[PDB]
Amino acid sequence: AVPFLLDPSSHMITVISNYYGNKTVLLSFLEEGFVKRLENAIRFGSVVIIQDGEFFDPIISRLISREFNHAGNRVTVEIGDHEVDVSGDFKLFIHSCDPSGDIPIFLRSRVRLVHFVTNKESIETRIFDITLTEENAEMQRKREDLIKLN
Amino acid sequence: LKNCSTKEEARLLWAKVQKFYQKNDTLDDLNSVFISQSGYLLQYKFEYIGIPERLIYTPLLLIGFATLTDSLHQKYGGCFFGPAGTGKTETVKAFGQNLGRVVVVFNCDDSFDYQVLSRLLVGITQIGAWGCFDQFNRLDEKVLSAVSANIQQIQNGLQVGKSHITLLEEETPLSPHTAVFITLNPGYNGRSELPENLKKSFREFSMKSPQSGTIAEMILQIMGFEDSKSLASKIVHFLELLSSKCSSMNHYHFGLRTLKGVLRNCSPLISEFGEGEKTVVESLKRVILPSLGDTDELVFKDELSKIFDSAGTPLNSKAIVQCLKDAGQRSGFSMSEEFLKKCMQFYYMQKTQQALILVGKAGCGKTATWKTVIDAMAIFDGHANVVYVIDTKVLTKESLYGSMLKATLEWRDGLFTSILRRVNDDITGTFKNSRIWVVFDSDLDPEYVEAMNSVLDDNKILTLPNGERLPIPPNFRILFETDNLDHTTPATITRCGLLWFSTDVCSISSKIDHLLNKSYEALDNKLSMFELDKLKDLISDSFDMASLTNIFTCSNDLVHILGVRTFNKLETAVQLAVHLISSYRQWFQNLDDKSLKDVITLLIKRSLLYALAGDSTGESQRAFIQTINTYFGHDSQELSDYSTIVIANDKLSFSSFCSEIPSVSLEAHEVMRPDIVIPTIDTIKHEKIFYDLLNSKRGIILCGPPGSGKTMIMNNALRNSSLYDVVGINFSKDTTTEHILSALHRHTNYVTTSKGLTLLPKSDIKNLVLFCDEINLPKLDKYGSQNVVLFLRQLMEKQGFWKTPENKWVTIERIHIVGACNPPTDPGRIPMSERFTRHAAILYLGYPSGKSL
Amino acid sequence: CLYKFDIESEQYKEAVLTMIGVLSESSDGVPKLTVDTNDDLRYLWDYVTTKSYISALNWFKNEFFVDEWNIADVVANSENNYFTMASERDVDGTFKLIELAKASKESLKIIPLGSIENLNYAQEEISKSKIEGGWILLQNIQMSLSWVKTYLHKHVEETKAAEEHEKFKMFMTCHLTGDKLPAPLLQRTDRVVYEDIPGILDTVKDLWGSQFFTGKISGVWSVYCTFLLSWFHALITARTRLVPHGFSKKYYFNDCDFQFASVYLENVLATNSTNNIPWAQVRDHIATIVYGGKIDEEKDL
Amino acid sequence: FVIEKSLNRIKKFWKEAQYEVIEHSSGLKLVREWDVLEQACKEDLEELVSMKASNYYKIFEQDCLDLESKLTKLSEIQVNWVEVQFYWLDLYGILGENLDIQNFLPLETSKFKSLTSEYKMITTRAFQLDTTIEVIHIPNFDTTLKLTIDSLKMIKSSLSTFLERQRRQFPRFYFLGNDDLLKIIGSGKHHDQVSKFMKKMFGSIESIIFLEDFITGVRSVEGEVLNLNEKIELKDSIQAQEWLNILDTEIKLSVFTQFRDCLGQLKDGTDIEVVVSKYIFQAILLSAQVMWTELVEKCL
Amino acid sequence: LTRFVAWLNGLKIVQPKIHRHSNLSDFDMILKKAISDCSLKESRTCLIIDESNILETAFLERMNTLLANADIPDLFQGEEYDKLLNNLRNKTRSLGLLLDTEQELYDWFVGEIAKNLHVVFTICDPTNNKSSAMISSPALFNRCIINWMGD
Repeated sequence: AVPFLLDPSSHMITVISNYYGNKTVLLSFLEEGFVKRLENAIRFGSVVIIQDGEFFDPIISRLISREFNHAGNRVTVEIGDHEVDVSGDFKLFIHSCDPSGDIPIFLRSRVRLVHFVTNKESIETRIFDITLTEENAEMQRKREDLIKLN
Repeated sequence: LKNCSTKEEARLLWAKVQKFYQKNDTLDDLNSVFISQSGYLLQYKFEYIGIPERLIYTPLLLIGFATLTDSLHQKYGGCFFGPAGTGKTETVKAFGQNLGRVVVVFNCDDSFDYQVLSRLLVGITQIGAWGCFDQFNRLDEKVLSAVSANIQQIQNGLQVGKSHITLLEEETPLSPHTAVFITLNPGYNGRSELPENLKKSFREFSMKSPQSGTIAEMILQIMGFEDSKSLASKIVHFLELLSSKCSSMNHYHFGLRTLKGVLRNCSPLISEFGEGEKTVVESLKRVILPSLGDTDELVFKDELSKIFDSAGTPLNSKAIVQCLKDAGQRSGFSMSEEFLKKCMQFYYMQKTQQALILVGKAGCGKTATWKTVIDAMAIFDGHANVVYVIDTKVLTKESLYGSMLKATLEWRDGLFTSILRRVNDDITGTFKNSRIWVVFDSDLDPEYVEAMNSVLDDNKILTLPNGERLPIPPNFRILFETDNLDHTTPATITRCGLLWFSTDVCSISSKIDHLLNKSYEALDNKLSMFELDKLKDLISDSFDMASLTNIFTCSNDLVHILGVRTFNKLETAVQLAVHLISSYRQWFQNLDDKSLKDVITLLIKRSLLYALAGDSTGESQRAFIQTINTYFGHDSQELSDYSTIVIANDKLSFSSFCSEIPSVSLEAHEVMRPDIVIPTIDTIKHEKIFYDLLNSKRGIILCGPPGSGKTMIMNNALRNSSLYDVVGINFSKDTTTEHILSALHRHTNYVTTSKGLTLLPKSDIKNLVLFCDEINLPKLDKYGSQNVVLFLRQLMEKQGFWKTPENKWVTIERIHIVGACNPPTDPGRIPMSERFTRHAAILYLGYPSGKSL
Repeated sequence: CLYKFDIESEQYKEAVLTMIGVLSESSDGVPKLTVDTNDDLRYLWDYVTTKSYISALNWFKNEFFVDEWNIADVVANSENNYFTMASERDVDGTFKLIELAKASKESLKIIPLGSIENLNYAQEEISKSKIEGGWILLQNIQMSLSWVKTYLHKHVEETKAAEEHEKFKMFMTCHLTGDKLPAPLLQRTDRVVYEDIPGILDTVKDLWGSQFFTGKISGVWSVYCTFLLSWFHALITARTRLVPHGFSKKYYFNDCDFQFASVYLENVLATNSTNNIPWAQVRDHIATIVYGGKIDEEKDL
Repeated sequence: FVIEKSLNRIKKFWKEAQYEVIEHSSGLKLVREWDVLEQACKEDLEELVSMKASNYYKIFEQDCLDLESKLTKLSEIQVNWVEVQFYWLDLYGILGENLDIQNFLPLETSKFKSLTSEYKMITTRAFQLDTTIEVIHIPNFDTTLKLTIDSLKMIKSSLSTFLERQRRQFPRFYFLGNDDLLKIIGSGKHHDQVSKFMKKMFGSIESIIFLEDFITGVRSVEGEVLNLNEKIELKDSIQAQEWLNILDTEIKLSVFTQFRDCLGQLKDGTDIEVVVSKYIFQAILLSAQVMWTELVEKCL
Repeated sequence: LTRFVAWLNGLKIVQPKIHRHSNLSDFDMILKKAISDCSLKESRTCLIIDESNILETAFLERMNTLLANADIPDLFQGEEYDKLLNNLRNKTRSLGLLLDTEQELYDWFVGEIAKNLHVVFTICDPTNNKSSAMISSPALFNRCIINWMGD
């Protein structure tokens, strides 16, 4: 299924860009040529990252939900009224900034949601890290290398 | 200065006043004259000013001038913040006038571009004129920021004195004669402020509504002073005492606005009597009295006679009343004391006020009131009248005032402006001598009156959204008929005359007789004159009112679904009975008074039942039947639950037998059909009453839960007859009037017949019937008024409507309004205004016993 | 509360809770009187019952027993080239900043953010002083907020090399009751609140000290009039901070009101005789145009 | 793979490229609805660019590279041609109509017409080719339009500088704007069409009364009539700025003259009812103010 | 499941292809095509509406006019009315019947729609207001059969 990434700071979008290099193509549900750029990126196996997940147009539905019409060598999918071919090298990520914005229920159901947000419990974790660093530094040191060397 | 105690007091009071000195010592003539105030000097420039209306000299005005000159001596910008209506822009204008300058005003955010503002700013920096920002707080952050930056550039170049300054990214010179002023209206939080950069370049001055005594005395001195001080004191004391004793009402406004209105009303009344206190008394009784309720009218009279008693007998007492009587005897109404009083109030207000407002309970005769007063003015002076009744909320602001299209920028008339050019643009006929009246029937809201606030102002000129200002003549009067004032602004009230209908105009019998005579005239087209004379004599003998009084009183002791007050039900009674009488009047008649009367009385009782309690539970209708039988004559034929009159087809018979049901048989394939119905003991009953109400041509409302047979009964009662053809529309949460119009074009055909300049009848020849299902579901505006219902009301009362795109009137022909709905207590249902249900008959239909099912 | 509720018992909790309800208008419950079990709490209640509120509120500050850091202490400890100290319009930390610069690392630079001229000069001196390494101040930055969202928002973010640049510190003056600043730009920089309120006599002397730098432009009577005006302005500015009793609302009187008053004084001295009787109008004007111009309530007028 | 299926539809679309052409009043024919074709061009260019990330196009590319090199220049001419269309249509309503406006500015119109002829040539020759793509084979089309928009911008710059310096000469013109200022510069031979705009650029006066040769004075939006001491003479060898500035000074001079006359009259003990009938309201107003303040100054 | 049962009964499945940049005009065009295929071409279509397909309230008004009445008077009016009438007479003569008046043709058109157009709604959570409006409308509620498959 498609993944949805929620980080206030878009640090993760650049992380994904770094993982995929030049194949990374950045789009957004708002821009003008979106409707068409996607139709191109899907036809040539470009890893696409949609920038604003809050707003979402259902013409991408047939792409998010794995619905495809099979043939001999080509696999097509209907978007709007155009039936565009799927590459195979193609990847799709969706990205949003604010948890305040609510995405349609269909998307949230069909998509795997992931929160890259720093909450108040991250404090409860990192203060433990720092406390053990400055209280018992040797065991905190060997903690990491235990798993690493495993 | 005379009454001053010492010389120090005199010199103190003199340093405050502007002093126009002159230098006979030097040359440079245009720089010779200067003005001294509070110790500072200002040079007089000789720009021509004309003869603009000068503000009335008050102490607050002098204090404002003092603050302005104190700001200008240090080369600081001027600025006041205060509520709308304090005339701060007017203060800037007057201050520029006294010093010989034409202050150019910047009405900002009123579709005001920034490039034009920059052009004006460069021009005013070069000319050396004075600029004033009217309501500088209303601006968009971008525009406000840029304008603030430039204004600060200017004021900085002034405080420092730089020869040329850089603003707008432009090195432009500066004339030291330039000055900036800012008026700040309060927003939603409170009194707005200048941007932090201007607070060190302007001097904010607070403004308070000046104490009414001073302005009142000054205005009285202007109009003719006789006793300005005493009259102002008495007027202020009288208004304070009225606010003191009178009940706390929402539309009551006794503030300084009301007394400025009273003085502006005194101005034309001085031409009638003279510059005495009697004129003040008459102005007070013309403005305040019509706006007060019965409980407060006597308070007004008492306090008036207490503070000052003037006259006893008014002028124009004999002619106007007789003209009103002659107009009413022809219209059909009666001349009670309340009707006469309100007509006289309206006549005494139409003279002064150009904009009038009539508020009262739904169907209080307000309509009749102003129509009769205008019809009588046609007789008194001889001036004809041209009336345009527009339902306010039926149309949008683009179709009423004017719509400009986005791309082509085509400015289109609309409605309100398309009927204003018929008086200003082309007066080819008799319009300079006639009286034009534009009435607004539907609910009025602030969003609609703000666009024409310039007409309600002293300007008497309609400002277009772009391009023009059309002046209105004194013949062009504007009226506002409505039922509530909860949404409007006190400013909008104090700009117009207000007429408060405390209670109903007349009694019951008078309206009953009016309706009877109208029905006689409606039947006069059919049948002969002699028959009409016989019918009227019979009706005069028949009922007197003593029996109907108790019936109408007991109708209130009942549960009415879709409530309508007893008064407005009269139109539903009379007409139906009249129609029934006519249908039995000829071809099948008898000559026995005892039996002939029995038939007339039985028909009248049936119509009375269905008019008063037709909207009841049906279980209460059977008790109201016995109530009617009680308060009617004891020997007259009583009424039963399923009473029916029987007569032979080709031969003359007479009897009364009930509960006769035919037998129906259908095969297996006819079980489910959209036009299938099983006649029961209540099917033919409901169908008969529905068909008789449709024959009366009156609007019909069927209230009840779903599937109760409303749809079924209404469909199968007309699909059987050929007279009427049905068109069905189903309302939803948000249905436009254009939805109805589009659902009608299929079965309707416009024609241009000379009788009605543009007629919209059915495409065939026989009657058409619109069935609007779920009529109380469509939603209302954010002010609480639904437009589709007002459109149906215009269809039923006015029998026509205004074309939304083409902007002219269209009368509908042989189109009747029937509509189904659920009780308003159900969720999702919207309460409908009585002004629409007034013209309709209400029939309640529930579920049949659980046993007939 | 957060600390003691969890550490101490529940008796302590309910006692301090009912006392805080007493300091509020919630309730006036019976306290727990345990001799020598809690004498700090007994001391707090002794503060509460004697009706002295400021000391009772400072008790919670004295129960953390921390040396509250001065603005100077934080500037010294903090290693950042960006400071924003907001403050109510009553005062401005500008002169405090002057004294904090002069005492160590004098390099004092003040920058008004006024006209386009001032803004261009400011954006020049910023990029020059971050290289030279002198303390720069941007006065009442709010007034040019539209310029901050375009220039300063970019400039401070990009200047991660300002930490690389020479030892330098930029300050910015805000106003709590005013236009809102962007949260990210506000978080990057260090934040402070200048709450140093001068006394009445101190304000009188601070106003009277700057007037003899003019030299001698007016007569001898004008000196007495300036003295009167200094006292008057000090008194009004002191009454401004009490907004329930005193003045109805909170009003602000700047040095510009003082300037206009003194200008009116010099004018009336030049135009009138040396007799001391014109006083009559001096009040009127000053009480209804100079100062009273801003007041919109009859009570405060 | 799909590269062929896409290139086929691309070439099919571009061998059907048509321009909506409709001729306005004068000989030139305008082209309607630019955005459709331009957006299609950009979309197909972006599709051809995205075709570079595929794997099944290396040998199938050269054709697509030629197509790209054609469409890039197509868009190049698209931008400049649409700019020329817009700027010419804007300068037309300013220079192509009036005779007086081109008599004041002979140079800029002498260049405007020389540009318009060549533009007619180019437009007709490009439309009669019956293929919007083939336009890129017409010689000297990109440079033609580049220098044509340069010339249009230069004409418009001369115009703007002229208008702003004209305003700076007579500052009241800042109040009017471009269209009404042009109308004033155009109806200068008549001198009587100007009155309608003084109501805007002065606010106080409504119209100006003439002898066709001189200027007896003005009349205000209120109705009062102001007569000038020196009626200003009008000749064909006169500019709008000129007599308008002279009038701007003469009005204040006449105000002062009437003011001093009224003040000297009332200082000699004449009733106000006599002065009302001959003097404007402003002069008598200021005179009454001055005499009143003087008399009350002595009464104090 | 709606698609499966519609394919079992031989119904042409019609799912509106909407998006954020979708106008009421495109919705009207899709409804027009479906109606004309069910009347002029006898397609027997099944229209599957979802809660994310109703962007605006005007869409719900169109659906109400499509259910309560078997036609949408707003789609075919003016010139389109005449074109539709022409094609309607074409198909009516093709089926072997000539209708006299102008209302008979439209009555046959209405019947054909009523007998060939099957509407199935797929709302998710009724607690949602945009979904609650789907059930609150009297037309949709009374003319549809309600089925519950919540959990």
